[PDB]
Amino acid sequence: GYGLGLSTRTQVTGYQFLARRTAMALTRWRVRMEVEPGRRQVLAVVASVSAAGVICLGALLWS
Amino acid sequence: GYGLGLSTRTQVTGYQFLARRTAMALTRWRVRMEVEPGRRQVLAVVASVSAAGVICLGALLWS
Amino acid sequence: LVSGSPAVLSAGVAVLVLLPAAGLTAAAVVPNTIYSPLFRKIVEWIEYLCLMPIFPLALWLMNVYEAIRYR
Amino acid sequence: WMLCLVDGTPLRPNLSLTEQEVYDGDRLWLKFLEDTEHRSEVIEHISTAVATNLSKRFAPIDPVVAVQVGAT
Amino acid sequence: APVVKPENIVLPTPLSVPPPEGKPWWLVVVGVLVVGLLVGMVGMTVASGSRLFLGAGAIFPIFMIGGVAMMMFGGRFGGQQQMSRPKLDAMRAQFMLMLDMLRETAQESADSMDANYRWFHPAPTTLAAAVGSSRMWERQPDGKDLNFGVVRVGVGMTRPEVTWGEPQNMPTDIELEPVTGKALQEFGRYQSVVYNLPKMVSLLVEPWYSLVGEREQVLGLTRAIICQLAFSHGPDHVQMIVVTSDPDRWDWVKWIPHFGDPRRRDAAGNARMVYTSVREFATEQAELFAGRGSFTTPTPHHVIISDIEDPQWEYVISSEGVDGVTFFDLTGSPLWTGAPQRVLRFTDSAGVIETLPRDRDTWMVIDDNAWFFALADQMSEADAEQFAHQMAHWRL
Amino acid sequence: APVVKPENIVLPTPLSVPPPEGKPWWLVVVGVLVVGLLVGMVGMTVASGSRLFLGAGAIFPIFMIGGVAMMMFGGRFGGQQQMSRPKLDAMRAQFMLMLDMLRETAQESADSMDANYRWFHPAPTTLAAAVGSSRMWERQPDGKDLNFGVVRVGVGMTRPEVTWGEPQNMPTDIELEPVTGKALQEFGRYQSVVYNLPKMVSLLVEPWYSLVGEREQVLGLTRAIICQLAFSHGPDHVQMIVVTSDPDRWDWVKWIPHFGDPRRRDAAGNARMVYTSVREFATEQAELFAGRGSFTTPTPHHVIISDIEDPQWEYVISSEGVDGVTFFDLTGSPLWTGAPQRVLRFTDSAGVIETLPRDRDTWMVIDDNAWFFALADQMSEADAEQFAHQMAHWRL
Repeated sequence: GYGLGLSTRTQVTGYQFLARRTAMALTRWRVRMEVEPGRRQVLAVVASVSAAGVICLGALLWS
Repeated sequence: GYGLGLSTRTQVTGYQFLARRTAMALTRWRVRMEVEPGRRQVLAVVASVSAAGVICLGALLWS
Repeated sequence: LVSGSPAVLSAGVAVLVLLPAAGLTAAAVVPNTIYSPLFRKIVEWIEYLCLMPIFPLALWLMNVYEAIRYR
Repeated sequence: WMLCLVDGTPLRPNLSLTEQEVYDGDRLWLKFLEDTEHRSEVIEHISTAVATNLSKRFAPIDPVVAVQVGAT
Repeated sequence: APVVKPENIVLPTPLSVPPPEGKPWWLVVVGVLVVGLLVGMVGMTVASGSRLFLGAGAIFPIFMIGGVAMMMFGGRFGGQQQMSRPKLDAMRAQFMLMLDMLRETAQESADSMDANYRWFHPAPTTLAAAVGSSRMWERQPDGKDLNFGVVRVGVGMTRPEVTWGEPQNMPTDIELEPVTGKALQEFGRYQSVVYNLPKMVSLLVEPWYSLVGEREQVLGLTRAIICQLAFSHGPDHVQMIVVTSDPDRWDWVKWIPHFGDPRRRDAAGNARMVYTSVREFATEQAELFAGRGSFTTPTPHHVIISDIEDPQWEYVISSEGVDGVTFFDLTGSPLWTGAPQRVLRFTDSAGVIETLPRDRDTWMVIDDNAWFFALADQMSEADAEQFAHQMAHWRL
Repeated sequence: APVVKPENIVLPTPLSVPPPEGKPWWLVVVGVLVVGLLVGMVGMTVASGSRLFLGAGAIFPIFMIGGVAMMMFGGRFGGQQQMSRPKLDAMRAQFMLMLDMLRETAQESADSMDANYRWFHPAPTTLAAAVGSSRMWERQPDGKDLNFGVVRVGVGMTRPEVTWGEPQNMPTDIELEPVTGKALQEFGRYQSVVYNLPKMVSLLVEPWYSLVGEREQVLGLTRAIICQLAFSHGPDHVQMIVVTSDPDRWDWVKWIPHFGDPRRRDAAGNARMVYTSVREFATEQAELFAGRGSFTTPTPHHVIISDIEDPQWEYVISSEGVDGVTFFDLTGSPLWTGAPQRVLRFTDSAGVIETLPRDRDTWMVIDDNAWFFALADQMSEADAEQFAHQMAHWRL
């Protein structure tokens, strides 16, 4: 499966899962994956960015 | 079944399916049809047209 | 040709020499490399996203919006 | 067995050398034509028949061609 | 030798679909009223013109934000529901791919049958190989007897070795989905037969055959038959007789060793078993047999060919024939045409044989109505003579 | 001695997933209309500018406070539903951990098999132990006979003692989840074999072997074979013969007691059973046997090695061989290479043997196609001589 051929969304999540599992195998040296703090803290990053965006919009409404 | 005889909606979709399958057999040379980008991009066209219509209505409300 | 700006000339010759060269590099690289399903889905969606906005832009060019706002 | 012209075409066995224009100093090729008779396939479904006929009979794009197109 | 195998494949069951019942009349009235309200509201916003009213008149009726979900209640209240389409289209595609898998299985089976049949039954032109595969069929009632007494006469349809098991659980004809139903109809119709295989006549099931049509069609077929038998069967198993009024058309047969009479010798070798009249039967050795029983093996199986048009056959030939001898009546007459299962009729100028449909296996007639049978493998006099000059080279 | 055990383990069933049907076209129109309304409302709030309208235009459309729950109706109306992801990812992880447990079970099984095989089949270099474990294999057809007539020739793959039971209830190929399906494919592919175990040739199943390749590859392998047999089997069970045109390459074998002829004595002890020609067979004792039947035990099992390249072998050697004697044809010739299952072909410079795949248990050929078999345990002349100087020390 070379090239830019099409892919299904179930493959997109399947790859993202294997990427996270490989990242956990890289930073830690365990692959038991029943809980994963990597996701939790990138969600915390997402919360930071979305909060900055929201406050930026709340700043736009003043004139 | 000549002429302008009546037809059921299940036949309308059945014909439209055979039309799409024949179109895919024409442009590509495969008929495995589990996913079909033809539909996806004509939906993108429909999105373009409906967005133009919507903005045209949003333009009408000014006076 | 219409504009006499040397900056326009430089941009034109730059795109003429890079863009088909980029196409050549894509033709050489892409059939041999593997790719991630995410990048493949991104490349699909690039099509629809570049396809969708051309009708409002077309109506911009006809100034249908400006005609109908004042009719 | 067929006698053939060097360009490839088999001669008519019911015709002589003369009326199919064999002349002195010509050359001929002695082939054994394999029998080409076999069952005619049949695909009932129009879409599948289109797809297989095109795929069998024309040539797809290929990266060998693609690199030449990019160079052009 | 090639291989062939029977198979049995059940066809898949077509899709089912409940017919739409149709919306009740009040629903149309309600729809028109709803549109009337919508246009009345927006109209009174245009007539009132203040931007507050233009806001309010759109803000309060935004219901589609839920109604896009509430469409699911369409199947509860009985509104129009076009939205099941994607699932049905997926079901259609799936069924179709299954049918394709069956079709390719039929293709490979038909290819195997073709390879086998043409190995057993080469085309007349190709018989000029004349060595290696020549005269290799055998007397004894096992094995080669499945093709010992059978001759390729043409090309045409036959039933495949795959057997289509019934598509059980067919939905009723109002529930039957149009696409999958029609596709399955077409599959059953066209995968019913393999096209352009060798069509065969068994010499062991009819006392004679009678050949009705144009003279050169009939002759060309007869030469093809003779050369097929001469290649496939040795002179020790099948002997040949031609009874004719026009020996110039039959002058080529002198080279074929099967026409050699072992009993009379001349300068050229064995006597040619070609006679100019049925009265010219000075054999009397093929005419002391009893009536013929169709096989279900005589030492030579004599094949007597007649285009003499003589009323004297009906004396030595009863209604049932002679034991070890099969006959071929050229120039079809009412004496020989008394059995339509024996009449091979050139219906079209190209040499389209019609006759009765026979079972591929038993060669027994399946039904009495005449139908397309084959296009005849007609062969020219020059090709026949050329093959005869090949066959004359051998004496084994 | 070590232990090994067969096992049978059914592989787990991969996950199944229904393919998405795809949203209908009207849903896209509705979505665009909804966005059009939203932007129209906020735009008219900006155009109206009064803080009341700016409040109202956000206050009334707050629907997401319920819509976050009402997402559950997406599966009813057929909208996009990405939210099942966490459960599927948990299922994936769970299946993967189960597969890991199976993998470690395979690892421990393969370690047991390795320990056993290398105990039975030490590497040629390690044979210099020459005491304790030396000559300990036994004639009698039980027990040690599983390794009495078998020789380590190289290293390579073998099938494990765990047996992978089928992953029953496989979903159909459209329902098959990509990750778990692919992982199971890879498990079946790679846990199919244990890598770098001793590869064995049984002397009891072929009448001879013929060694095709470069001269020093072939010789090095032959020296390895000889020293393996000399360590593993005593002189009373296996005797050895070398027939050569180049005795300098074979001068080291004089020390090995297995080459000692018990019948002729000289100053150095027993006569060396090394001959310079097949005509130089003044034995005649290994040449009064019958043809050979492959085992499924003779008093000494003579191993005769030839690199003489003499046409005279085909006289005393039929197509089937001699009873108690196995042969090794160095310098591969068409006389000895008449059986591909007997030809060990150095395909790569390192000494990659290809030959036919044989059953681990019966040593019988499983299929006729030549394939990778082993990398040969080639051994130098100095190591062979050193081992011979060790083995010469013993007389038991």
